[PDB]
Amino acid sequence: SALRVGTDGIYPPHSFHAQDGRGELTGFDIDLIKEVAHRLNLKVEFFETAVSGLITGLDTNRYDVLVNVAITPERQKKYDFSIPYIAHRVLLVVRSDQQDIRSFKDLTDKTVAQILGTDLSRFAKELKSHLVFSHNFEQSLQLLLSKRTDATMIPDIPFFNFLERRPHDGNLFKIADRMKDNSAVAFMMRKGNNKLTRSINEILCAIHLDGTYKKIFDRYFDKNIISSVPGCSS
Amino acid sequence: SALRVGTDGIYPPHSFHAQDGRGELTGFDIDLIKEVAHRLNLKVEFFETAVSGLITGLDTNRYDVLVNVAITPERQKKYDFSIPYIAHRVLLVVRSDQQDIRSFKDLTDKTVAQILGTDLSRFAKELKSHLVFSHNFEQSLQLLLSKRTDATMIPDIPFFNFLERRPHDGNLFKIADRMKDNSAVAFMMRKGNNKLTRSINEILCAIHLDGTYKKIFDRYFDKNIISSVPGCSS
Ligand SMILES: O=c1[nH]c2ccccc2n1C1CCN(CCCC(c2ccc(F)cc2)c2ccc(F)cc2)CC1
Ligand SMILES: O=c1[nH]c2ccccc2n1C1CCN(CCCC(c2ccc(F)cc2)c2ccc(F)cc2)CC1
Repeated sequence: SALRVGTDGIYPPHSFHAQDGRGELTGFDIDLIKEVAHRLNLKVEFFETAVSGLITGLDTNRYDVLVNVAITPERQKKYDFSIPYIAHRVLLVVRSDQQDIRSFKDLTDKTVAQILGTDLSRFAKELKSHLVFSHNFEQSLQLLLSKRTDATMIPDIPFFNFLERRPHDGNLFKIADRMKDNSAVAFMMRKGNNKLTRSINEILCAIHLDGTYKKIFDRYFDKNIISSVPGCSS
Repeated sequence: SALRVGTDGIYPPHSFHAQDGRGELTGFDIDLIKEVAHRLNLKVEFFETAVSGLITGLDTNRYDVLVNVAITPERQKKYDFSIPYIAHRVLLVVRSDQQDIRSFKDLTDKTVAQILGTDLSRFAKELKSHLVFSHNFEQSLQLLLSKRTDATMIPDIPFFNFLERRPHDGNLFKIADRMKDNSAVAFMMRKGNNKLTRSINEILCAIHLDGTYKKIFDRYFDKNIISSVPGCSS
């Protein structure tokens, strides 16, 4: 009788460990679901797995929520999302020196860092890019920096997180494209968790209504740069 | 076998009638659910009632969807919302001449136009305001203009709609307060329509992904002034 939350804890600021990776699990999503869990009156047990096994871990019932999941028609068929609680916009980031990559269409025939088992990996593959698989967003970016790849497609959130922690690197990159729309991020439960979904929804609304959402989002993102979703009424 | 959508058709640009109130039902929400309906492969039958009976009409099974419903904890207990498809921010509007209404707390002991049977009506009443009940947002505004009331709390959407249709009337007001957050607006179905909800959700995602949402929202609101929700991925 706890909320079994899957993550991979190497993705600041969503889900990372304090004290330079050595301490307790922390992050925007983590504090949120933990916050969610407390009001729902439930202990939380985490399970850190690699992203490539994340959804697996949910089909295979080894936990009940995933966090930081982009809403997708594909997933919306097979799963239940909570209400969106944050949004990302997907950037095509390159080295500032970069020349010929001006849109996603241009990723064909260039070398790209994407995280194996992610839609952006499947995208980069579709475009007939040359994939170099990273184990999270820090490495995706470090690979771009190390000339090992020419580009990566990464959300705004991790990528501006990176410009914070490592600010001298905030000049060594550039955004050469973003997606037309931004994308909703929601918790993801197996289909049928109808009951648990709505509770999450109610508590998220409470968390919005009483200032909590604002404290939590404020602890992690720059309000001028990352997009929140709408709040609740009453 | 059709999607029974309740509305009140005197609320531009959400749900109004073409040709100055003489023609077919039209509006942002209306086109959307109609659009939703077509993809879900369903005719749509409308039912115009007054706002005060709207939720009644849904408890009483005389229709299956309400549109332009603000999410609230209260309603989220008793109903199913779709994913949010737009947001409003609630303005405290007064005559430009006004001086002493600087916040919601200041509505106590002044005379307010709100629409009977609405949360904002219940708000104005709680604050110990002096209520003068309007039929819709146009009259609530016209009552403010006619000195019959000192203020109204109204969403941004209707109120900027009004400044559009009637630009000669659009300098004679001012915003003396808005709420902390903006609020999510969603379709509202009876509890249990679990299946229909998710479908609406899938189609809303499709409607986002392929530019539809953008055409529809563009026909009705100013993108710089009204808030959209986040889009979908893929
Ligand atoms: O549809 C999309 N457009 C995208 C544009 C950019 C990046 C991903 C994008 N996706 C999805 C790609 C795969 N994914 C798997 C779930 C894990 C989720 C997560 C993250 C951290 C955590 F702790 C627990 C669960 C996650 C989110 C972003 C990721 F890059 C990788 C994995 C969800 C998002
Ligand atoms: O939560 C909120 N904040 C508010 C600020 C002002 C007034 C009401 C506000 N309510 C609720 C109050 C009552 N109500 C019942 C249905 C009317 C609904 C509607 C309108 C037109 C239509 F065609 C179908 C259904 C509606 C939705 C948004 C509005 F701005 C006004 C009325 C739902 C929204």
